[PDB]
Amino acid sequence: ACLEGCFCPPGLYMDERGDCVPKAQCPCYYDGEIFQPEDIFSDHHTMCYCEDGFMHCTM
Amino acid sequence: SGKRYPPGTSLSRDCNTCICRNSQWICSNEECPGECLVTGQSHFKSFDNRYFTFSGICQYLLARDCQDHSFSIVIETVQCADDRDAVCTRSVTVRLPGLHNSLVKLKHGAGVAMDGQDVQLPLLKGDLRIQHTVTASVRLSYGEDLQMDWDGRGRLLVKLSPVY
Amino acid sequence: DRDAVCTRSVTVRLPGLHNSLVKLKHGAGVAMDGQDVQLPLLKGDLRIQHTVTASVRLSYGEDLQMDWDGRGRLLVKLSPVY
Amino acid sequence: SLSCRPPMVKLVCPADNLRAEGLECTKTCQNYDLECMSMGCVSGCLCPPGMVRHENRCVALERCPCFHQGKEYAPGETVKIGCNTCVCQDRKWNCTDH
Amino acid sequence: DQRVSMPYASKGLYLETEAGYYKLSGEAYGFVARIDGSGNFQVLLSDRYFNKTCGLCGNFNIFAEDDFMTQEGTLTSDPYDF
Ligand SMILES: *[C@@H]1O[C@H](CO)[C@@H](O)[C@H](O)[C@H]1NC(C)=O
Ligand SMILES: *[C@@H]1O[C@H](CO)[C@@H](O)[C@H](O)[C@H]1NC(C)=O
Ligand SMILES: [Ca+2]
Repeated sequence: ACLEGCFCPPGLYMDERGDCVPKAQCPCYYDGEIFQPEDIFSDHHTMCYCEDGFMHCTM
Repeated sequence: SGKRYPPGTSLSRDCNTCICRNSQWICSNEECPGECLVTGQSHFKSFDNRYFTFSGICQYLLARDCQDHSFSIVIETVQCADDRDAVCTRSVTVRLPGLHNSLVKLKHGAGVAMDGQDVQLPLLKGDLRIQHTVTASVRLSYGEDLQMDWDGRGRLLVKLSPVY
Repeated sequence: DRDAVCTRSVTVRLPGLHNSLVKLKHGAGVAMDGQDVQLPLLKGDLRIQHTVTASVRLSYGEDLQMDWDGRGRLLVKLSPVY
Repeated sequence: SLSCRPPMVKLVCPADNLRAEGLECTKTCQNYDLECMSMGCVSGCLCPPGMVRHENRCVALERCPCFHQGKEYAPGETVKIGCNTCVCQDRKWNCTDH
Repeated sequence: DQRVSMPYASKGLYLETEAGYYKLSGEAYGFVARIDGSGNFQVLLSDRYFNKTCGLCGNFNIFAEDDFMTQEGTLTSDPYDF
């Protein structure tokens, strides 16, 4: 619904530490694991990175 | 170490003490705890103060009690950058057969997950305590003969007392 | 006063999953079977997550909701199947 | 689908036992003495309890070789490290104390 | 960091100008680079590096479809993340 509470402006998104930040340093939550805004990351076969909040995986 | 001390003094290493008598330090040989250290990309330190490097990508066994089976630790390495010579630690898995045969897991953040369930810290069960240290790093403490450190960005440690 | 009797905690019980026992504590905290838990908690059916980051919300299936029992403002949503 | 080969039999995760150590904990000759993690099994086909995998071949007996310098050694074969001989009786190398 | 003049010939790399356009020859090491007036890099490279030199100009093999093999080694369909 259209709820009531404490938000921050649309350019800013909420971070875990109470502050809210733009989507540049908004971490990724792949498989529960909290990855930093720039984390290149790969097993042998898969290839994944965190750009701006989303986790871009490939194969 | 290139400096003079009078006789009768007692300087102490971290391990034990030594006293000067007739230009000859007398020293005890009582054991003192070890520290296996993972850090950086792939840089290990053994308990016996050996240093080396092994950039493999699998689930490797870091440590284990091997005459009885009080515990077992399992590192999990992954490539960690564009280069091939960059293999950092993502997670570590601890296993305590003394309590439920449970399975603790230290995740890539400061997070912990017992048996799939995420957990708020502290976690006083009977033996093992898990709590933050600076509020930016987890610390497991099973009994009085085992410690750990944060495996978020890959700086695992251990403290094994001389009973092992 | 004696005419002041507030709610401290509420205990939920789901026989459909393990015969577990959820507990909403006097903060915004939750405790499944003695174990404190970080939110969210996607198990199969029940989801527990914050709402404004100051209030918990249980959601078992599509026929049950809850609300925060920190300072005592419990709610429920029961769909007409009950 | 693929009906797996005769020498091994398919497994199924039971819904009751959390200890569904099936396909994920595939015991080869390296990781037999080693203890493995497992969440649940998979829809794979695993060797019987009395044998293990060995380079795309489920070697039956527990006679599989004893590695050193990443090279095969059949049981009974010896190696000379220093002034000592050392033989693999069962699966671990058996050296001399000279 | 020290700006040098031109031509220049140190360490077996003759840094000349040919046809009004700048050249960097490395025949001992097996390459000839150059740039034009507008700015158009070019790299002539020997057959000694066949199915080798992997980089932003791809491997020197016969095929033309497999020559996005990343620094890990991964045939990627995208010409951009490569
Ligand atoms: C070697 O083999 C013998 C066989 O009886 C065994 O008793 C012994 O423990 C083994 N270890 C060594 C290296 O002696
Ligand atoms: C390139 O290298 C691969 C691997 O060594 C080899 O199989 C292949 O024959 C070489 N040349 C071609 C034609 O791809
Ligand atoms: Ca090509």
